[PDB]
Order: sequence, then C-alpha cells, then structure tokens
Amino acid sequence: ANPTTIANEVNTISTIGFSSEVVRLNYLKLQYKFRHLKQTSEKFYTSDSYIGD
Amino acid sequence: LMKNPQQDSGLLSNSIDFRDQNLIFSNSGGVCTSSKDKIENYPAKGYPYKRGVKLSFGDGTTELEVEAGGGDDLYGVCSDIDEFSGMATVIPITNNFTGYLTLKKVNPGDKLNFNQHGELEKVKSVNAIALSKAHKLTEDLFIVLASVFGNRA
Repeated sequence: ANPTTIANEVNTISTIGFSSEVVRLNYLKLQYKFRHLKQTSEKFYTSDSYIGD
Repeated sequence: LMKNPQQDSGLLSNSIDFRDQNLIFSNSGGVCTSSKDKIENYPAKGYPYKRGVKLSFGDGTTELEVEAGGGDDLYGVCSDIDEFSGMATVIPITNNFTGYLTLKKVNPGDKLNFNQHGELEKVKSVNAIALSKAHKLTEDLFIVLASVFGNRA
C-alpha cells in the first residue's frame, strides 16, 4: 500500500511483503547406436585407396 | 473549526487550581487510554475533530479519506488532528473509547447515537452513553464525556 504519514500517534502502518520463486532446470540423457567393422576384421577390408566396405 | 484557538490570547493563564481544567477543546485523545489501543490515521476532508467519521471515496485518482458522519456508515471516532499534514487520528468502532466528544445543540446515563454530521444526540445501532452533562464551549459548540462500546443488535 501507500506509505504511512507519521503524524501524532499511529499504530497501523503499511507493510512491505516478500515472496520467493523456485526455478528448476531439467537435464535429460540421450543415446545413439552405430554399426562398424570389427578391429581384427578391418584387415580384410583395407582396400588400396580406402579402408572399409 | 480549529483544534486550538485561532486567535491568540492576551492574558497569562494562572495555574493555581487543579479542578475543572480539562473542559477545553484542545483536550485531544481520551480521558482513560490503554497501551493496547489500536490507532489509525487518514487524510481529513473537512474538520472531523471530536466527531464520528466515515469513509469517503472520490473518483479513484486519490486514496480514500475520512469525513464527519454517522448512521450506518460510522467507521470510528476522530480523536486528534495534525493540521500541517491534514492527518486525522481515528479509533476504530471496534475499539473501546472514553473521552469528550461533540454533542448536537442530556443527563448522565442517557443513551446516545451519532447523527449525520458526526454529532452525538439523545435517542439505536451504536452503544454510546453520556457520563456527564453538556458543557458549552461556544454558542454552537457543546462537548460531553461519552463512552463508546461498539454496535448493538
């Protein structure tokens, strides 16, 4: 409310209120799968110009 | 129209006696006051000193004010005024009050009600009992010791 004029005697004063707010951040975990050649098997796919089938 | 006399006096007031020195218009507050009384203040419209007050609302640009009035709109009793700031000290109708108040131009024990102009008058919806007789201060100014107990059914 508006401030209180301090004149003579007074008990009822205007008040200053407070409030709190909570902010939450969410973190999500995701995954992908990929296919590749086997380590020992790459030697049979090491073509002259490139490696891989 | 003023809490203190508007014109200066020309005589030194002798302070020898101690009886009947409180029947003055400058006696602000109450005769018996509790340290637990609830005291408010509001901007004044008019001069509601020693009178019952109601709430007055304007266009909406400025806050509400208190003006002399009674009946079903009674909000409290004005007991003091600060003239510089236009402030009116108000005791709510829900709080007990005992003091000198303006009377309409009456023996102790007579029930009283606040009229339209905030003046006590002899009898309906407010507990007000005169504790003394009307003391005349001016041609149209009469004060009386009264006690307010709230609203009756």
